[PDB]
Amino acid sequence: AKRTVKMGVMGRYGTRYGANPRKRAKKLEVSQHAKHFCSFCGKFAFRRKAVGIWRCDGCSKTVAGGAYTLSTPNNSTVRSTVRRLREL
Amino acid sequence: GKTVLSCRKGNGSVYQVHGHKRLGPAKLRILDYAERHGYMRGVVKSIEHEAGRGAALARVEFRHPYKFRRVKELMVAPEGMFTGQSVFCGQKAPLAIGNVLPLGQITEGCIVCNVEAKPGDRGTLARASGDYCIIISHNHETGRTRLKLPSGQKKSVPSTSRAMIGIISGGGRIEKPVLKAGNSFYRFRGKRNCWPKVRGVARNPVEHPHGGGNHQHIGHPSTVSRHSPPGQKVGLIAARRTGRIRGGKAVKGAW
Amino acid sequence: GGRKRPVHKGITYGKPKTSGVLGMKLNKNNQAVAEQRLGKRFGNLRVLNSYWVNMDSTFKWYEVIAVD
RNA sequence: GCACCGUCUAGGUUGUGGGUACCCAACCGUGCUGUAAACUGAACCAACGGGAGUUCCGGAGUCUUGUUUCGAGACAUCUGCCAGAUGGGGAGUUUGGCUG
RNA sequence: CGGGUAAACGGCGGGAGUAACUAUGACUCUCUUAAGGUAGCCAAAUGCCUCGUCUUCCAAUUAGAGACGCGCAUGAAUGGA
RNA sequence: CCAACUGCAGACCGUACUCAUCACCGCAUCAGGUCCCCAAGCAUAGAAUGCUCUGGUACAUAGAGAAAGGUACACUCAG
RNA sequence: UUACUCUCGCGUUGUUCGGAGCGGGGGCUCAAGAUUGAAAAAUGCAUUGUGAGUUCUGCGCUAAAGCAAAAACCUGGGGU
RNA sequence: CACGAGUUGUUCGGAAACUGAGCACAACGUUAUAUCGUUUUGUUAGGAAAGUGAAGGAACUGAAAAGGGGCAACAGAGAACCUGGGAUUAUAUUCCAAAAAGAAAUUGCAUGUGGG
RNA sequence: CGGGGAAACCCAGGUGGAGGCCUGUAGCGAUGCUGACGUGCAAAUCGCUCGUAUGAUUUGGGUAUCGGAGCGAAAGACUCA
Ligand SMILES: [K+]
Ligand SMILES: [K+]
Ligand SMILES: [K+]
Ligand SMILES: [Mg+2]
Ligand SMILES: [Mg+2]
Ligand SMILES: [Mg+2]
Ligand SMILES: [Mg+2]
Ligand SMILES: [Mg+2]
Ligand SMILES: [Mg+2]
Ligand SMILES: [Mg+2]
Ligand SMILES: [Mg+2]
Ligand SMILES: [Mg+2]
Ligand SMILES: [Mg+2]
Ligand SMILES: [Mg+2]
Ligand SMILES: [Mg+2]
Ligand SMILES: [Mg+2]
Ligand SMILES: [Mg+2]
Ligand SMILES: [Mg+2]
Ligand SMILES: [Mg+2]
Ligand SMILES: [Mg+2]
Ligand SMILES: [Mg+2]
Ligand SMILES: [Mg+2]
Ligand SMILES: [Mg+2]
Ligand SMILES: [Mg+2]
Ligand SMILES: [Mg+2]
Ligand SMILES: [Mg+2]
Ligand SMILES: [Mg+2]
Ligand SMILES: [Mg+2]
Ligand SMILES: [Mg+2]
Ligand SMILES: [Mg+2]
Ligand SMILES: [Mg+2]
Ligand SMILES: [Mg+2]
Ligand SMILES: [Mg+2]
Ligand SMILES: [Mg+2]
Ligand SMILES: [Mg+2]
Ligand SMILES: [Mg+2]
Ligand SMILES: [Mg+2]
Ligand SMILES: [Mg+2]
Ligand SMILES: [Mg+2]
Ligand SMILES: [Mg+2]
Ligand SMILES: [Mg+2]
Ligand SMILES: [Mg+2]
Ligand code: NA
Ligand code: NA
Ligand code: NA
Ligand SMILES: [Zn+2]
Repeated sequence: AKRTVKMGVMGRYGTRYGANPRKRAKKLEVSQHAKHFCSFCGKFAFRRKAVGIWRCDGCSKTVAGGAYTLSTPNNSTVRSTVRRLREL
Repeated sequence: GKTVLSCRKGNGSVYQVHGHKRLGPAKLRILDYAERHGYMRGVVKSIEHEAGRGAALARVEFRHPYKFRRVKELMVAPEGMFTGQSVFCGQKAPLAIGNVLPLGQITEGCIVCNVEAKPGDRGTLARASGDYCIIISHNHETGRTRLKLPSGQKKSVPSTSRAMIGIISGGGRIEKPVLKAGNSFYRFRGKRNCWPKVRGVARNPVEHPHGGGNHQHIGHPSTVSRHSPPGQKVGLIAARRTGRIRGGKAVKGAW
Repeated sequence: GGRKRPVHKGITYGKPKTSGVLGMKLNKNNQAVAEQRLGKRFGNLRVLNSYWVNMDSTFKWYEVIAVD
């Protein structure tokens, strides 16, 4: 059965640090422990080691990007801009 | 009275950098003949974390231009760099993420990082995680380039200065609340002896200008002159304004 | 230049008459200072005399005669 | 006014094995043999040619009114000396008498 | 000299008249400030008078709790609830 | 030159004892303080607590002995 | 190797693995053990089977915290 | 208290011979005055700090290679030995003598044997 | 892994071992008795009781910062009674 109603992984904090601060940290906590898609190879096997460092279980490849997610939204825009300027 | 803590920190002593675990300074390649006239190609070998720094570092291997040996460089890694990637540095390098080009060869409106303030300085601007600079315009007659800095200010630099294409990796660090005193303890362990902080009004008059009184209060305005001597220049130093900011926030810094 | 009194942080004690830090002058001239420097450095020689040779904004230069 | 210092150049224009496919001269260019999204190879102590066994040249251009190079620049915290403001950051000292 | 700035140091009012029993004043005049204490809260660890007044708790309570407010001298990051 | 074999030679300093309710600091053989290693049986959840084989010890001024009043890691009391 | 064709299969106490090659047959190699002997009975004192504990070892390797360096030694690439 | 005795190492610990937080000789600068400062972010000093591989005909002579000389860990790195003894009054992985009670490992230099 | 649902999803049983989590030794401290002692065992100790005990934890050796100064999660605390 389901073990908590609202707080999944923040349940280790008990009743301490306040509802809103716990809520904001939960979104980033879930992201930094999930498995992200690897463009090299084809597997969902990217795991964060340290802040900004991601390693693929299958590829055994290391990529630099994002404190809590593999790719930041600002990075996606920059790649498109650079590609467009190169094609000029 | 006795010496204030801010003045005491200037002696060094127990307030210096904790640098035993650090890998060394991070910098670009040396601006040499090959970089000035052609290009050099290197290979990214590893991506690592350094204590006290939020951005990831990259080790890049090149061939020595004059001798039979290999050269290893430690640089601040832009987002998206991966092991096994090829990096081109020099005048004739193509425009791609991770390459290092002179500013005069980069199209206007581009996003850059690790920018040299002066030619050959090996990178001094836009180095913290998630930061970048924007190219505004070129001046071919004067041979200069205009840049917008992360703080919002605008600066003109010689077009010979180099820059790396992309943004610094590790962005989004400060969006997560810390929630615990121990987390701050571990955060500052890798940096220096500056935490926790004791309020000035909680000290005694012998140590701080704000100390003393039968209530915790400052008895005089906390805005102090630019000409105040050390030991008196505490509080809000040479403030142009105070209070909550209404409307747009102005750009900080000098004229 | 003039002599700066070597007290910690420019703080003097006692009567106000002895409180100057920057406006005092040494009671001995630079030619004698130069001769004494050379004599203390090279102990196997005997100093005889000296003379002014050149001068600029920061430095003065003297030539010192010594015998063995 | 004329001589001398005082000259060179990449590139562009005009059925299997072993080989050939130039030279013009002039302008452009300015020291150029490699890449033009990327995803982990190697490269050192000369091959060869020419002039008189062993040299000396070329391969690997020559020259220096001389600055290691880049950015500023006779301004400038750049040096020293005079002068004026500010200055509890700091030092020294004082903070009367009579008095149910 | 002339501008800006309070999450800078800080500050944030008095007099009389007035409704079909009386009482009280929604209302109207008057002197005045840089501005005249807003939302809230209270005899509170902040109320002199004071063991304030009403209710509850006990056989009996200068104690406790809940209310009321002209608050000697409550009050908003000198942070209020 | 390389492999076993064989022959000869292997220098200097430390080494007793203690590590604590008597060997160190506290004026002292002071109920204070002082880092590390090995850790048996039964009860029991057990490195709690109680008792025990091996090892260690009987060293702390003692004898006689129901005053009042005391101290106690000693108790009990009708309504 | 039509292994995942239409509920695919192997495996741990456990948070997973496979056309970038699962499972089955046959092999190569590493780590920790077991067994046979020399030592070794010539010594010591006057026996070989199960359960419980035990960090050597193996199970390959919270974090805005990601876990020292060098001497010495080993192997290779070239050359002789 | 008095007199007389007792501590045995190729392998145990240290040093010879590592580096760390760090120290500060030389060098340079400063100070009336060195008894002051700099001296590991690959690293001294306006800074000429390298003294021998091979050679070449048996001692000489000189190519190469940037960044002077040291110290700081008896719990980090490193480190070739084990049992038995009837062997003391007191020492022992340190003593035991030809049947070393005995069995090993390792360093330096030489001599055969075999191979090249 | 069982049940329900057109779908989004919902209900139930196991496994696992997180936390500046809780009871509690060693350790690190010091709330009350305003206990003992108060020419002491002691120029700050003793007994019971008590706080915490995987962390902002405790501890050995080495090393760095001092007297018009050093250091201080701030008591004018500490710098060989
Ligand atoms: K601190
Ligand atoms: K004050
Ligand atoms: K106070
Ligand atoms: Mg430092
Ligand atoms: Mg205080
Ligand atoms: Mg003061
Ligand atoms: Mg306050
Ligand atoms: Mg003041
Ligand atoms: Mg002077
Ligand atoms: Mg004086
Ligand atoms: Mg002199
Ligand atoms: Mg110049
Ligand atoms: Mg004063
Ligand atoms: Mg009000
Ligand atoms: Mg009130
Ligand atoms: Mg009562
Ligand atoms: Mg009340
Ligand atoms: Mg306000
Ligand atoms: Mg107040
Ligand atoms: Mg002994
Ligand atoms: Mg002991
Ligand atoms: Mg005793
Ligand atoms: Mg004792
Ligand atoms: Mg039982
Ligand atoms: Mg016990
Ligand atoms: Mg027990
Ligand atoms: Mg006694
Ligand atoms: Mg006895
Ligand atoms: Mg009695
Ligand atoms: Mg009774
Ligand atoms: Mg299958
Ligand atoms: Mg004696
Ligand atoms: Mg004797
Ligand atoms: Mg330094
Ligand atoms: Mg060091
Ligand atoms: Mg050195
Ligand atoms: Mg050791
Ligand atoms: Mg040894
Ligand atoms: Mg003994
Ligand atoms: Mg607890
Ligand atoms: Mg008492
Ligand atoms: Mg006080
Ligand atoms: Na380091
Ligand atoms: Na003075
Ligand atoms: Na638990
Ligand atoms: Zn991958």
